[PDB]
Amino acid sequence: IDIHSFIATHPLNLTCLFLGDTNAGKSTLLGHLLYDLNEISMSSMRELQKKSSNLDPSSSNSFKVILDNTKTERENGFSMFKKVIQVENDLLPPSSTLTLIDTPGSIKYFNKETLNSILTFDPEVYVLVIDCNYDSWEKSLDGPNNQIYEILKVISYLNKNSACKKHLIILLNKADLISWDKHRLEMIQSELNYVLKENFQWTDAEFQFIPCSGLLGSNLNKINYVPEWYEGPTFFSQLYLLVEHNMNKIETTLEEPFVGTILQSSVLQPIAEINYVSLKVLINSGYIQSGQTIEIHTQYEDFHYYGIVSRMKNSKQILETNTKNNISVGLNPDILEVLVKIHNTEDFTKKQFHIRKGDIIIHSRKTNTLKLLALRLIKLSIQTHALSDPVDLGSELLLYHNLTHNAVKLVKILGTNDISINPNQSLIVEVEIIEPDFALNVIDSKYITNNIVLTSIDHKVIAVGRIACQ
Ligand SMILES: Nc1nc2c(ncn2[C@@H]2O[C@H](COP(=O)(O)OP(=O)(O)O)[C@@H](O)[C@H]2O)c(=O)[nH]1
Ligand SMILES: [Mg+2]
Repeated sequence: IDIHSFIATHPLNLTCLFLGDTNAGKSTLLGHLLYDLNEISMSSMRELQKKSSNLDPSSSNSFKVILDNTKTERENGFSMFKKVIQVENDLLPPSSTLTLIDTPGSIKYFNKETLNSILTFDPEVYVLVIDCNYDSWEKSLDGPNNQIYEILKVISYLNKNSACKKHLIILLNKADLISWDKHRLEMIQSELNYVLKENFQWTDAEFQFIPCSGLLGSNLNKINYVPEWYEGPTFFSQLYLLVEHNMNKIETTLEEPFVGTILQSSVLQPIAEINYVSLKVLINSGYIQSGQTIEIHTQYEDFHYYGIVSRMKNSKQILETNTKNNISVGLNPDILEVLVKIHNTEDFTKKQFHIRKGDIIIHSRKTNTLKLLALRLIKLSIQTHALSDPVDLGSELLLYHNLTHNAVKLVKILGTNDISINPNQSLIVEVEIIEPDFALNVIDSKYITNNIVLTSIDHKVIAVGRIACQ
């Protein structure tokens, strides 16, 4: 196989991450978009609807149940886990893929997954979904620490001074509940536009507003109606352009060292002298091909495993896909099932694998080698902005990095004798892991971002930054 040629025939991907409070209409809208993009067969729908007969009458609808596909989510009536859907069809630009990602707005689960989804997937586009119904909009803006502002406190400040520019779509959803109240939609747009510009430093070219109804599908593409006074674009038309302009992008895949994030892990049973581990892997950079030797580094201090890639398949997705056929090569940013073969050195019943979410996988460096750090004392290059109360030294914080979030202690504010972090500062800071026998896996490379977010124990954003390896 050419290998070099496989990278060429690979379609260029755009990732869209959906964010917003619970009941914003995210799951409904995203499922509806998938239907409009002909990713759901009428038969598939009705089979979903034949199951939905349970819900007549009910609050739920036919579109959200597409994404809320776990039994616990259907019973609870809201999303709990992030859903990743990769779309590739004739409605998109040729040689491209559109990755859509649903996230939970329910705060308990928002804190568990949504913040990490931003760091892990590193999306080109954010989609903020807002319920514009009467009273709902007003109730969702209590103080400077409301959930919507918390979202903006992250995505507004990630990768400042970056070459590639930011892209934000604000969806003014449930427009039908207000009958497209022109004065009200104008108000909400006015208010957000101000806060985005004045407080979060967004520029006109970096964001736009789109009123819509995910349930009715109004203004998603191409009483459902778009008022005569609306001159703006549809949601999908804008996604289409973003994908198109993302085509003209530099691909350094060949120069990139292979790095993967383990999203899920399962050891095949019964265990034996040689064991086989099934991994759901998000490729962060470079490329992986079956047969290659690899290293699996765990969150547990040290404790790395050597193995070989036995086979690779497409990840089990919400949309109907082929999980039977093997894949020759895995390329950034696709997600693959990876079966890893691992020889145990000693007794195999005493020693057992401790592979978990957030663990990483790289190509083998067994004897320009890839630099890898296992850090308990972590140096952070951060920048603060609006801050209610300064953060004094010795404070307990939560360090979000890639897929993991760990409690840390603030131990040193470098460059100054100050004993507290203050508003609007660019600081260098050291934090120390609290959890015993735990170490943060950090890859030192020009190709890896290592973005972080510091929050309080109450999950309120304090700062954004990067791991300072040097
Ligand atoms: N009237 C109206 N209701 C909606 C719309 N989108 C969602 N909903 C309702 O909002 C509730 C929660 O929607 P959901 O898709 O789960 O939003 P999520 O919680 O943010 O993921 C559901 O019971 C829907 O009936 C819309 O465009 N119009
Ligand atoms: Mg949802």
